[PDB]
Amino acid sequence: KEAVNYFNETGEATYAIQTGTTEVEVEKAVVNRPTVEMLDPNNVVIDPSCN
Amino acid sequence: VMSQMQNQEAEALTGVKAFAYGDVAAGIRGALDAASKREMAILRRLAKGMADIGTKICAMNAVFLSETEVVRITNEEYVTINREDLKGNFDIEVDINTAEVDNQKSQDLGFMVQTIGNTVDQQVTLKLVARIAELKRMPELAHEL
Amino acid sequence: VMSQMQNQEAEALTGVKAFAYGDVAAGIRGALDAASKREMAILR
Amino acid sequence: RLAKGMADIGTKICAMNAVFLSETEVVRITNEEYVTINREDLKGNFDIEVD
Amino acid sequence: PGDFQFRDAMRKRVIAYEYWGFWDTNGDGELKPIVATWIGTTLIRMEENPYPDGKLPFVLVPYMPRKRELYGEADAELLGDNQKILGATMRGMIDLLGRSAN
Amino acid sequence: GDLDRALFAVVSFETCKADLLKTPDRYHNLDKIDWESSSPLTDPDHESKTPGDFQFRDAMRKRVIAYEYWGFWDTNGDGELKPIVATWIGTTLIRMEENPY
Amino acid sequence: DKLTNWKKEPSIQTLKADLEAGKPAHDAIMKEIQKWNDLMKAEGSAKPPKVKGRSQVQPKLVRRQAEWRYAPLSEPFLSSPKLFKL
Amino acid sequence: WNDLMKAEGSAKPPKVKGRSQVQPKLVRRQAEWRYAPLSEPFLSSPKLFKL
Repeated sequence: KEAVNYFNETGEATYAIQTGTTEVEVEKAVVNRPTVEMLDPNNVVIDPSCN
Repeated sequence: VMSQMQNQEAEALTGVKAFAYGDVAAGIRGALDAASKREMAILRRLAKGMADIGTKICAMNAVFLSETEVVRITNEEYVTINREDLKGNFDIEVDINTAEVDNQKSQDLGFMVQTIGNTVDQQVTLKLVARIAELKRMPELAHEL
Repeated sequence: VMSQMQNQEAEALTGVKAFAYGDVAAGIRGALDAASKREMAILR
Repeated sequence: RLAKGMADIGTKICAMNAVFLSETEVVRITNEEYVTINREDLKGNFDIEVD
Repeated sequence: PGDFQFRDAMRKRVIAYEYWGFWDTNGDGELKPIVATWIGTTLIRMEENPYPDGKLPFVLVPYMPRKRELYGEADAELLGDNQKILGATMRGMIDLLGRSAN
Repeated sequence: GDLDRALFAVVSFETCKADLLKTPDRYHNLDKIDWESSSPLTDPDHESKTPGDFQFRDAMRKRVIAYEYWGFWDTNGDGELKPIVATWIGTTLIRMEENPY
Repeated sequence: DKLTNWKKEPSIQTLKADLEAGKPAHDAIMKEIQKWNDLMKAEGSAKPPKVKGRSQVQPKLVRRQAEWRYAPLSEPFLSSPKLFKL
Repeated sequence: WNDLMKAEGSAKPPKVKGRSQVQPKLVRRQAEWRYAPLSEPFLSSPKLFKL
């Protein structure tokens, strides 16, 4: 997988050997969904100038 | 009797007597009688609302979902959409889909296959039949075809 | 007669007169008359 | 009559599009070659019909 | 319900407003979309419109449109006084039946 | 009849300073107009849906009532009517050009 | 107080004042909405007066007309496996 | 015309105690039975203007 990623990044066919392991952060977004919610007309105050 | 007379006189003065969304076929679109065109007049506003919601979500999807999430949902290659032109919806059209729309689209694809079936090569016809199979909810036949 | 007159006037003002799930064919899906689309609204 | 109103709106917009949108915007919307329309004859709608 | 509130700390219900609108930020006169959220009297958020479309994130559709008006007119506007007459006649019929001797 | 043969047409609209500043080098004399008064519009001829007691408190969102004279007027004095446009807020003229369309 | 680095940042007082100025029109709109909703379910302004002996039954014609239109206007969105077609 | 449409102003029935003040909106009925048939042609095709 890392070999394929390197080939896509640079372009040199290269195989890999595991030396060790690092410890990275990674800001995963657990929830990434849109929200469509029906709102109450008592809650929205739209500008009355919009002719 | 006076109410009836006044109603008839008004209806004679103004010839207005009291008394299927999408790329639908001709029969369903022509079957609309009175008050059906009035129900469609509200269904179209409701559909415009849903279309606006859909395009708002589609615009948000281009900047919030990473590559991996989309390549996992669709299992196909990720297509990048330039962020600068995201405020125009240039090359994407969105509208709600109903059963009648699906049926008419399948019939249109069948008609296209019938028309260009011997002139063009096999790839175009096979792709059209694969789209027909996708409309029929057979995602495996689409890949096999 | 007054109830009938008011009902007719309201029905003329608002053109709403009183009176098959899945990837179903065209005939069954088009056979749905009034209140069948209301029963489907609960079946869904 | 309502359709004639919309046709007039459409031709008014189409005439305005020929002088206000640059080449890039149109080649991005249509993804085809830009066709130049002479500005002198824009007051006649000679070779375009709208409905 | 007015008498419902979570007893714990990070589930307490609060009423937060949100000002989705346009305000010139650089002072040059070009209105740029902004957002703002405040709970009670303390401001807790102020950014530019994060959504790509650069518009208010609301979609409003009328039922029966009002000519050159943002809001729409519902169904019970024309149906006014028809319910009144029909109810006043049904109540009269029920009065006639029930206030009798059977 | 025949709107094509109408020599003028005056239109009113509720514009704001931000709208005028959207396209610069088109509107002149933009400093004579009062822009920070928080005064609701009181034009007796323009009928709109804005409530009479609504007015933005800030500076570049204030609602003003600007007219627009779309018509024909001979400019060179030779007698050939040439299309013109004109916009004035209150008593100050802020725009005068030929018909851009 | 100054959350952002803008050259001109709105203050909560200004936003609250704008909301207060825009409120009355929305109040009238919600007055109309409340009247329609009261007519819908025969309560409040349309509540028949209850006096002893006589009836207080009010047929819900508005609700009947609304229920004979809720379903035909919602089915188009619920008929296809895929809602939005692009 | 607008006052006749919504039964207010000049067409507002006079309210006197005892007698009714109900005015059927015949003009509004005729107008609503014509708003929809005249608007659908513009909303039936994915492309509004054809040139």
